[PDB]
Amino acid sequence: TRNGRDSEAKRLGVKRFGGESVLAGSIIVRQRGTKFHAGANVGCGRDHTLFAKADGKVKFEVKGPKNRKFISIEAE
Amino acid sequence: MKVRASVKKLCRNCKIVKRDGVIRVICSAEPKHKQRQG
Amino acid sequence: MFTINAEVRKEQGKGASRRLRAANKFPAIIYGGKEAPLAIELDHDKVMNMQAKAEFYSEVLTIVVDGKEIKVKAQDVQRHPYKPKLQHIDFVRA
Amino acid sequence: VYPEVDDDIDIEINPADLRIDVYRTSGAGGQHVNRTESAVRITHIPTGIVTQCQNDRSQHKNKDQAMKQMKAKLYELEMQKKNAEKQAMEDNKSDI
Amino acid sequence: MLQPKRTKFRKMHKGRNRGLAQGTDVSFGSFGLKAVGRGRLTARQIEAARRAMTRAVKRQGKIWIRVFPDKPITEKPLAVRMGKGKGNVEYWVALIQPGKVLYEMDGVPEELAREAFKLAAAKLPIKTTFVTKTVM
RNA sequence: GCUCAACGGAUAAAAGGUACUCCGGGGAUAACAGGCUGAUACCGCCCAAGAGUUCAUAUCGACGGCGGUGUUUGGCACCUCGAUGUCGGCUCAUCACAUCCUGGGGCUGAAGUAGGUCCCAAGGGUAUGGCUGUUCGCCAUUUAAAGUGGUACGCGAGCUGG
RNA sequence: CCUCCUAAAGAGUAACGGAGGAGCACGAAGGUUGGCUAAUCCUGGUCGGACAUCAGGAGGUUAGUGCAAUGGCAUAAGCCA
RNA sequence: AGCCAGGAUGUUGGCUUAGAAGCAGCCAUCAUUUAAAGAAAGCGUAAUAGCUCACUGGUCGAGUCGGCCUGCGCGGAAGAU
Ligand SMILES: [Mg+2]
Ligand SMILES: [Mg+2]
Ligand SMILES: [Mg+2]
Ligand SMILES: [Mg+2]
Ligand SMILES: [Mg+2]
Ligand SMILES: [Mg+2]
Ligand SMILES: [Mg+2]
Ligand SMILES: [Mg+2]
Ligand SMILES: [Mg+2]
Ligand SMILES: [Mg+2]
Ligand SMILES: [Mg+2]
Ligand SMILES: [Mg+2]
Ligand SMILES: [Mg+2]
Ligand SMILES: [Mg+2]
Ligand SMILES: [Mg+2]
Ligand SMILES: [Mg+2]
Ligand SMILES: [Mg+2]
Ligand SMILES: [Mg+2]
Ligand SMILES: [Mg+2]
Ligand SMILES: [Mg+2]
Ligand SMILES: [Mg+2]
Ligand SMILES: [Mg+2]
Ligand SMILES: [Mg+2]
Ligand SMILES: [Mg+2]
Ligand SMILES: [Mg+2]
Ligand SMILES: [Mg+2]
Ligand SMILES: [Mg+2]
Ligand SMILES: [Mg+2]
Ligand SMILES: [Zn+2]
Repeated sequence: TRNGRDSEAKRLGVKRFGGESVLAGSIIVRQRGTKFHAGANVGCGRDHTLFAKADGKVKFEVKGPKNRKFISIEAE
Repeated sequence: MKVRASVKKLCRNCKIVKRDGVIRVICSAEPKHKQRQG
Repeated sequence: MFTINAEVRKEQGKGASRRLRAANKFPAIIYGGKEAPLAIELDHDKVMNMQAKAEFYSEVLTIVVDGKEIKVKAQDVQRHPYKPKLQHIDFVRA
Repeated sequence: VYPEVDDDIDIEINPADLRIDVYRTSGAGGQHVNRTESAVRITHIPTGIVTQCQNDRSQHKNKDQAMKQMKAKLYELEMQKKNAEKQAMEDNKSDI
Repeated sequence: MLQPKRTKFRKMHKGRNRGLAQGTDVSFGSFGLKAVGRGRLTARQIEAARRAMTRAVKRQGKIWIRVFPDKPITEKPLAVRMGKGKGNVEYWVALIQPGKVLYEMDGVPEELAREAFKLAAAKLPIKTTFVTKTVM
């Protein structure tokens, strides 16, 4: 057969969920596109990996005219 | 004698009767028509 | 024209509905106008016969529940997938 | 002058008209071969033609091959019969 | 024999056939043959049924085939061991749930239609029933 | 500076044969038989398009459907590798019935004779040769008939060894 | 080695399971600033036609992404300077 | 449900067929005398003829017909010590 191949799993997905207190630099989401968009106090990596730019709690939200998932960090 | 799993009235003259726990079509008119479930 | 007798449903849900169906009854609802929705039970056999007629769906019906004549129209009927049976009927106050 | 006859489709023979025998192979060569009945003899009941096949290990494959062979033989027979009739006709024509 | 013209994919997973059907009511015709049983109609079977019923109705009145064999079934060749990839697509099925209107018919008297459906039914693997057009 | 691509890369540097073989192991794993299974096979049945002058169902039965048997080819690898000897023949058999003959019966597209088909029936019986290691088969000539299967495809601590 | 599915809505998850790709490319196809918005179709228009180039409308990303597939992308990550 | 009676007329509807007269089909499927009678449901014929049936009149004098829903059963159902 011409079929036996598949690539190694990339362990993506949301790493830190809503309300979860994180340190700055902590990766919140590993993702392929901007499935989640960087909101307040969250930075977007080169591979669209969302990470905290400040210490605090993860806050998922729907914002904007295109109704997109935005992850912000709220300070404690 | 047509021994079948399905026995049916093949004409008006065919009558279905049960004899000693066996379904049977007997016919007054046509001898061909007479059947037995088996 | 068609006079149906109903009782107000005590218990609502899936299990309850199933029980009703088992006991040759079937859940139904009256809704429409300023008045709140009213969940009722109906005896299935009686209603099936009524619904065989084409006039059932066209005409105004009268549901008697707790000695109160509620004038309604058949709005939507849920049937059992493979049996001559009724799962549920929606009634609209006319 | 000869008319353009419609080329009739070569009809599929029925399993009712057929006898399929299965048996052990000649010489064989091993333990599994002595036991297994791979060889196939297909026989036409109305005509009396036989086709044997024991080339393959698989009985099914042999049968398929044997079936094909049988079909071919039938075709050949049909052709032969056609030819014979034709031969009669000209012989009669020759007579004139 | 019904089969999809094009396919997104050549082979398909086995899947499961649980649940009730969606094409439940007589939509187009006047009368229908509703599947009571759960199973899977092959393309061949469906075609046979159609043949049975058309003849019965003597080319009078319309027939609809509400089911379509869109799922390919693979069979491994004989005398072949269990490994070595998936088998080849042999035939096509429509997976049938209870409640499936399989066939529909109009432009016929009722009794005749019933008879036709009965004739059809013996060709199909699943237990079936005659059904009618319902207002609502 | 490595298609060290057998890509955690054994060396810088490497095909095969063994039926002349050998050892260590494995029923962890094949060939036989058993087992599970039953696609295939075989045997039934349902529907009835039609063939059968007419007439579906005397006899056949397309397109399709549903079973049984374990019965062929298979699938699996559960049993055995600190051995379960393999086809055929012979000698002995024994059981099943899906009966080949003989017995009883229904229908017949059964005048009779002779058949066809189905039901019941396992009491008894059921070929000799030519060819081939054959089973099978073809042929010769019989016979009331020359059944189909199971039995480790019965039977090698009973024979044979083609 | 990568993408999807199998994979049972976190991650992961096998089979000689079902499908496809990579062993690069680019000194711009990288950076930034400024600007821009696609496919297709209809109508009219020299050569010019189903299909070049020019208009205008419908259309609304059905397009594009240097290449497989998936997820993204108008704030464009797409197209110019 | 038995039982007794009728079960006709134009007509053998034409065609195509070797012949076709309800019954090989192809096709129309009307009207008449009206209690009711199909341009015919089955048997039958070289084909007619003939024998039934549908529907209907008479007798008889109480329930009857066949679908649906379900419970439990029957056949379908053959193997080797
Ligand atoms: Mg529950
Ligand atoms: Mg669905
Ligand atoms: Mg290695
Ligand atoms: Mg390695
Ligand atoms: Mg050797
Ligand atoms: Mg050794
Ligand atoms: Mg074995
Ligand atoms: Mg053993
Ligand atoms: Mg079994
Ligand atoms: Mg068949
Ligand atoms: Mg083992
Ligand atoms: Mg295992
Ligand atoms: Mg061993
Ligand atoms: Mg030992
Ligand atoms: Mg017997
Ligand atoms: Mg006899
Ligand atoms: Mg005795
Ligand atoms: Mg000699
Ligand atoms: Mg032996
Ligand atoms: Mg021996
Ligand atoms: Mg000895
Ligand atoms: Mg011994
Ligand atoms: Mg020797
Ligand atoms: Mg997951
Ligand atoms: Mg999960
Ligand atoms: Mg920009
Ligand atoms: Mg750029
Ligand atoms: Mg039973
Ligand atoms: Zn009869």
